[PDB]
Amino acid sequence: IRWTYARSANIYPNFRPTPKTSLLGALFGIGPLFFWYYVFKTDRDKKEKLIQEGKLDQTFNISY
Amino acid sequence: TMMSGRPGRVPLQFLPNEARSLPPPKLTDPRLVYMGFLGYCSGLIDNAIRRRPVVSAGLHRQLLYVTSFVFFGYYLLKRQDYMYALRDHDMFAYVKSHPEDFPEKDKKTYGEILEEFHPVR
Amino acid sequence: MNPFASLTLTTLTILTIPIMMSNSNIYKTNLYPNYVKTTVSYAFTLSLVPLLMFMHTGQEMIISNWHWMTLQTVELSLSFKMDYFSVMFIPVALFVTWSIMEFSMWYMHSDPFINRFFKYLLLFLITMMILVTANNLFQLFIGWEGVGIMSFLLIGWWHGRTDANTAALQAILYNRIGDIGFVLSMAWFLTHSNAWDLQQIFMLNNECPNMPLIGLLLAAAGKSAQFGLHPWLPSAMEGPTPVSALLHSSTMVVAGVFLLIRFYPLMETNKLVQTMTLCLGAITTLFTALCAITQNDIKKIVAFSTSSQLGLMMVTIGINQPHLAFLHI
Amino acid sequence: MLKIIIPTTMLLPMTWMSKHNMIWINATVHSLLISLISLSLLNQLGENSLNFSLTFFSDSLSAPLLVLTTWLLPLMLMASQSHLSKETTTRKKLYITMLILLQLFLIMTFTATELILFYILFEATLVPTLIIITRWGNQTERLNAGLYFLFYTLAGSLPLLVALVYIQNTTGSLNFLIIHYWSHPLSNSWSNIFMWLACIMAFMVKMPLYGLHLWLPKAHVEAPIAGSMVLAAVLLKLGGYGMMRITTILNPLTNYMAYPFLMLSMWGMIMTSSICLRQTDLKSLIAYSSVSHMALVIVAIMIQTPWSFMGATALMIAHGLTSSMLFCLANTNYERVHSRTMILARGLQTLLPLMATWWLVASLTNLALPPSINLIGELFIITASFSWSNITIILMGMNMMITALYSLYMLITTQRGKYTHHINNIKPSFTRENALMALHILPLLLLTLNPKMILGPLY
Amino acid sequence: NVLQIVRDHWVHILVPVGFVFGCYLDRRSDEKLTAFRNKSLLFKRELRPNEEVTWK
Amino acid sequence: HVTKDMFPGPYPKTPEERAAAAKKYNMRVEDY
Amino acid sequence: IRLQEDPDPEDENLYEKNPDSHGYDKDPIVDLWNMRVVFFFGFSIVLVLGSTFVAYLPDYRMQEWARREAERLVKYREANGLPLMESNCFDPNKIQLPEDED
Amino acid sequence: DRRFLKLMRFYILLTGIPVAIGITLVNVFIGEAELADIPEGYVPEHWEYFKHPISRWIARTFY
Amino acid sequence: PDSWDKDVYPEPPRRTPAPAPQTSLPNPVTYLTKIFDLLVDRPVTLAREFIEQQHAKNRYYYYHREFRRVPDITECEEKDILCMFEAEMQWRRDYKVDQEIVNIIQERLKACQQREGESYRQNCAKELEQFTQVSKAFQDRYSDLGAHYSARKCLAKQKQRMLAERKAAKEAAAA
Ligand SMILES: CCCCCCCCCCCCCCCCC[C@@H](O)O[C@H](CO[C@H](O)CCCCCCCCCCCCCCC)COP(=O)(O)OCC[N+](C)(C)C
Ligand SMILES: CCCCCCCCCCCCCCCCC[C@@H](O)O[C@H](CO[C@H](O)CCCCCCCCCCCCCCC)COP(=O)(O)OCC[N+](C)(C)C
Ligand SMILES: CCCCCCCCCCCCCCCCC[C@@H](O)O[C@H](CO[C@H](O)CCCCCCCCCCCCCCC)COP(=O)(O)OCC[N+](C)(C)C
Ligand SMILES: CCCCCCCC/C=C\CCCCCCCC(=O)O[C@H](COC(=O)CCCCCCC/C=C/CCCCCCCC)COP(=O)(O)OCCN
Repeated sequence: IRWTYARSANIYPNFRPTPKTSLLGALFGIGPLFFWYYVFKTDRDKKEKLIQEGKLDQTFNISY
Repeated sequence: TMMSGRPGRVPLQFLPNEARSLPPPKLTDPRLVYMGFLGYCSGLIDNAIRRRPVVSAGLHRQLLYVTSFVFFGYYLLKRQDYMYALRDHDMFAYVKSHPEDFPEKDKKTYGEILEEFHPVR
Repeated sequence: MNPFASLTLTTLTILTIPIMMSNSNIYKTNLYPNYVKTTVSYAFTLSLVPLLMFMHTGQEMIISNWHWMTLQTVELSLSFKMDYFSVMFIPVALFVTWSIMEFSMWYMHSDPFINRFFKYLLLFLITMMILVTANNLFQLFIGWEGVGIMSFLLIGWWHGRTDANTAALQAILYNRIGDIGFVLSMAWFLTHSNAWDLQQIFMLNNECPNMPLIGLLLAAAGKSAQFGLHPWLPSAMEGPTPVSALLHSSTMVVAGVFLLIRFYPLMETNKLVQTMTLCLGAITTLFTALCAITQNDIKKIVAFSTSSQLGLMMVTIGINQPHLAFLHI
Repeated sequence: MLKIIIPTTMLLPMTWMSKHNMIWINATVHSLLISLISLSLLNQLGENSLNFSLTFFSDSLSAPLLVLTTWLLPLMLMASQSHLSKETTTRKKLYITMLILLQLFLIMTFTATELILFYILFEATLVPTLIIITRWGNQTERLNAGLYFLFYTLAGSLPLLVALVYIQNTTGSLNFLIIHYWSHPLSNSWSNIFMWLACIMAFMVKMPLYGLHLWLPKAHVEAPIAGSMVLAAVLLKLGGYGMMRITTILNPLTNYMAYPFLMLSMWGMIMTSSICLRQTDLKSLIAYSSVSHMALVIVAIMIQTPWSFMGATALMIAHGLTSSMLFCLANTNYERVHSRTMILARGLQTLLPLMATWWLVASLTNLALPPSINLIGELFIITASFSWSNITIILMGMNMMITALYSLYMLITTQRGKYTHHINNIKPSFTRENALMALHILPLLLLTLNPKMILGPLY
Repeated sequence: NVLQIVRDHWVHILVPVGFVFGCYLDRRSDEKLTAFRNKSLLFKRELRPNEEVTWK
Repeated sequence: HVTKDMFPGPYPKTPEERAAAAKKYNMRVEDY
Repeated sequence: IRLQEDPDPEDENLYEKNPDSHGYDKDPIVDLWNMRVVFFFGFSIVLVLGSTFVAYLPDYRMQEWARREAERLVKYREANGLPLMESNCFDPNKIQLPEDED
Repeated sequence: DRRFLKLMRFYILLTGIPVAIGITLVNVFIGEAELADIPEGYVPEHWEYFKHPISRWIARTFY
Repeated sequence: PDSWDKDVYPEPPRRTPAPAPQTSLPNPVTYLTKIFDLLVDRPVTLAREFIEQQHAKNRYYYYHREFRRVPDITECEEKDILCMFEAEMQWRRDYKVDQEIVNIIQERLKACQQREGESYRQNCAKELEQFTQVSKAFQDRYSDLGAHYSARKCLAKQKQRMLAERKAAKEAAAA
């Protein structure tokens, strides 16, 4: 019971905002989101540009 | 809307004479049934508060609650219908009296109208 | 008329009857293992006939009996392909399963839940049959997941043993890593060729690009225990000896090589994927042979031998000889 | 539709005038009878809809959810029959009244041809749930959970009311048919961006989206069993249903306003799947699994392609049934163990074999095994997202692998291994629990035979 | 026993009565939307010799 | 049936507090 | 003692006082009948009759009708040499395009 | 567990067996309406556009 | 069989070789086929004849529903909701018919590919050409419309394509 309480319900009351905690939170909670956004935005921009130029060969792509 | 200053209004009349020109609500109106249901709920709550058998404590009291609620609901529905009829009548009269402010739209067909197309990709 | 279709469906159907009877009274007696063994033997001797007819004439056939569902312009139906590969691999698998079941009737006589063991073996056989005879990618995926789930259930046969559960979870992990590539290939094929059926896929893809073939190769590597994802096959020996003799030796582990064989019309058109699969086969066969040189557990040695043979047939696929790989299977 | 709404209303006087020892029997029988009546709605046509009247209409999106809602109530009664044994007659009748009111509100919500009526019932579905969570809850954290569940929902849904009345003022009607037929493009402006955010956030908070999911583990853990199943099965689908109904007027703004939510969902599916691996609680693990699946549904809806919508509907129904089954099994374990901890009771398969079979089947269905409708919806969404961008396959495959891992971890920790020695009150499983599991699982394996009934209007 | 089980089983008739009432209400509500019966540009049909309305 | 003291508490700078916690977790003071 | 409280009662086993307990109710007759009605209305009535009803639902989605219409259209267009499917959904003559003159 | 399995099987069969027998009889004796052109001057009922007799009965009775 | 029209689903004359036994060793295929016929096909044929003669004693018909043509969205007013509704339903029906046409072409392609064996790359060129043409037409018609497709959106797509092609043609002619 003590282990479960320590793992689950005792994390926030002992939490303090420190440079290490703040930096880790910002990184691990923001960096992946913007990384994936940049990757997908670049891929979709490239695909849309190829579509506008018409050099994509979208034949038989009926289902979408 | 502010129909308080509408000309020719009797200051303290619940139902003007002209309101008799409209069809009265049917006695089986769903809203009247809802007022009856509200009366029955009030009767049940009254029985519950007094610590009495809720379903079957006072049949006369529950009947009186239902009847009073139905009566007031009927008259309230008549007044509501009259007020809405007045609003529509004023709307139509004003739109007829001011043709300049409500011009007839030049009817158009979808064939000669260009709507931009945004593909989903 | 043309008993080919009738018998090729009847073998797969008769393999299912004991599963239906598993809720009957015979399941509660000691007659169940003999019942299952006799059923498998009869299925083998019945499926032996389409092999003879194919040998005599060269009969090939696809059966699309039940139309499952239509998604706009795509149709999914329960389609069975009965080409050379299927009609040749049905009797071999049934024969091996018959021998393994007869062996298990002696090896596992002291197990209280022997009937459940035979039922699990039959379920695995049915799922492998579905995988082999599948005609569209969805049915192939059904068989692909069913054999993996049966392997998970049979590796951890002894629930008390922790190593059994560890090995089962490890096998599931590696098979899901392969399923990632399998699903990639399925999605690419549907979104580009507009069909999961093998016929339309073969026709519409004269020059198959790199992505679907790399996905198929990843799935084959995952399920055939190639160098990147090899350890699950040697670790899968925590199960009973008949299971490792039937599943993780000769029938279930050749599923990836069989998948690569099935898509050989697309493999030939690409040169990079052939090189990659040849390299994968070479490295994995050398690595597992080298590991097996100094092993001391007999089952471990034979498992590494199986992995080496799997790598050898992957190499055979690499040099563009799929039929030779099927013969070696 | 009134042939469905009226009997649900009559369930209340039926319950309140029943004998003290026959409420459960009557409620279960008449709830099952109501479900049979609801089956008729499933026969949709390729044309517009079943426009019953000016107030209620049924589509092929509303039909599966309505059938599931009507089917869930008997299961909720059978689940609640256990822990309400020592409860007074009045409180048991109040509990059944709350369940019936919840079903009635959901039934009126799912058709709701007008958007303001839809919103009114969509928020009305919040009172009986809060009462159930905060009244018949065991732990002392049920109060905080109820507060979180109320406020997270209401803060998101309050701007939706303003957006709806504004739309009515400009467009002139909120009837969904008129809204669909007279739809016009939304220009790229700050005002239109904020209208989009107001109309979307109210449904994204309830789904829930990653980053706003903090209320869901609390509400699912502290609630009783019936509240847990009604939250995981039907109440989560309200957000997705509303989003698929309301995205008809947000084009073409969505084409670039979906990026933050798409990224959040496609990363939160991985985050919550990973969270499930390191969990000391069963109900929390199931709640996080529900969050992952709903994030996938969010991605599907935001992609806005026919395959996306079909997969979203299939996944909605499948996840509802699977999560309800998993919560049932966890509750049956907790009733004997009285602890609610994953590693406290182990090796239960040696003692309860049939419950081990039910655990295996539920885990396999949650694992998205073919040809179950779980994998049908999963695969449809995967193909649609692959068409959207070829790189999504990495995230989706990672999610699939982690899902398999935590599902089999849940199965192995509680079923396999050596039994715990100091527990000697593991009585044989009753017929009620076995029947509950069977009635949970059989509809899934039956719906896998006729997928077109749950594939939505874009089939 | 007649007139004894009624005092205990009279509650069972409530739900089916509600269902029948709902069906009747649905038909009555449908009776108010006949403004286009047999006037649709697609299903415009000449009436049968012994037919008064296309649908009820 | 567990008292408030048994439950986990915030990190304690003082030795007396440290001793109380070590005794709570059923381990030696210098082993904690 | 902080307050007067009943001791926490121990869980009551439904099997100890009544084998064949079905896990429904402590009154054996009501319990048995609850099991009977649950099994009859769940499995027998809904799960089977409703499944058959859904299986045999009339084709209102018009799948066979669409197949027949497509068959007739394909036959007519193949017989007369028409190019099957038409690129323009709506005929050009009906549509009016605003002139640019730019 | 065995008792539960027996009860579930008994009830499922108790309803399914009459259903299966009736389905077989209807299929073998009445089923499979054939498709014919609409006679001139005759308008069919809404339930005459379906093939299987059970589907026609359902359409006539309920919808 | 006459259940399906032969013109819509064409089939080659399927010529087959004749038995030319080189040796006197009796092949097991013929014996197995004979016994299979004897104890499988005969009982099945008798059962089917009984069922068919039972069906013939009670014969009734079902008809194919014919739909009138209604004005399209091109000749529909701006806010006339009734004409918009009729045109939208007609467009949905045409969409379903087009989908089934594409399904028919795909079925023919798959059947030809499987039938032709190892020379499928050559002997089914016509089927591939037909599928290419039909697929291009369908993609031009209905692709990229979105999940909330409607007749107005398809008409707008057609108008945009017509503007693009008219501008291209004018530029080419004026060059
Ligand atoms: C061999 C046969 C195999 C197939 C068997 C299939 C049996 C299906 C039975 C299940 C039916 C599901 C319920 C369907 C309800 C939806 C339809 C319902 O709302 O219709 C109502 C009618 O419902 C029926 O009158 C009552 C059916 C209720 C009972 C169904 C049978 C099973 C009931 C079992 C109850 C418990 C049995 C006893 C247990 C002890 C109102 O119709 P209405 O809107 O006016 O129709 C207008 C069109 N008209 C004019 C052409 C008619
Ligand atoms: C935390 C858990 C999840 C909660 C919900 C998260 C989702 C909310 C995020 C909001 C989505 C996007 C908001 C705005 C999108 C418009 C695009 C804009 O941001 O990009 C540039 C806009 O430039 C700048 O971004 C201006 C806005 C800067 C101020 C906004 C605050 C940014 C950081 C605040 C984050 C706080 C979010 C959570 C609040 C509680 C483009 O410049 P420009 O092309 O010229 O203008 C485009 C718009 N036009 C065409 C109509 C004119
Ligand atoms: C215990 C050991 C095993 C014993 C059992 C042995 C027997 C084996 C049988 C088990 C599975 C074998 C597969 C056999 C399948 C044959 C039946 C199948 O073909 O019928 C399906 C039909 O089944 C139904 O469609 C599926 C059931 C409907 C689902 C509703 C669930 C029931 C309601 C409960 C509440 C639902 C909650 C969730 C709401 C969404 C498919 O229909 P379809 O091929 O097209 O054509 C039907 C006939 N037509 C041509 C006239 C139209
Ligand atoms: C779980 C917690 C979630 C909290 C959600 C809260 C954020 C919801 C999004 C914003 C809500 C307010 C939007 C307003 C409602 C829409 C009404 C509308 O669209 O009308 C606009 C009006 O637009 C506005 O007034 C918007 C003002 C916003 C003020 C309140 C700010 C609230 C916080 C803003 C940032 C939040 C955005 C991200 C929230 C993420 C979740 C935390 C048009 O203006 P007109 O008068 O017609 O001009 C036409 C002539 N040119």
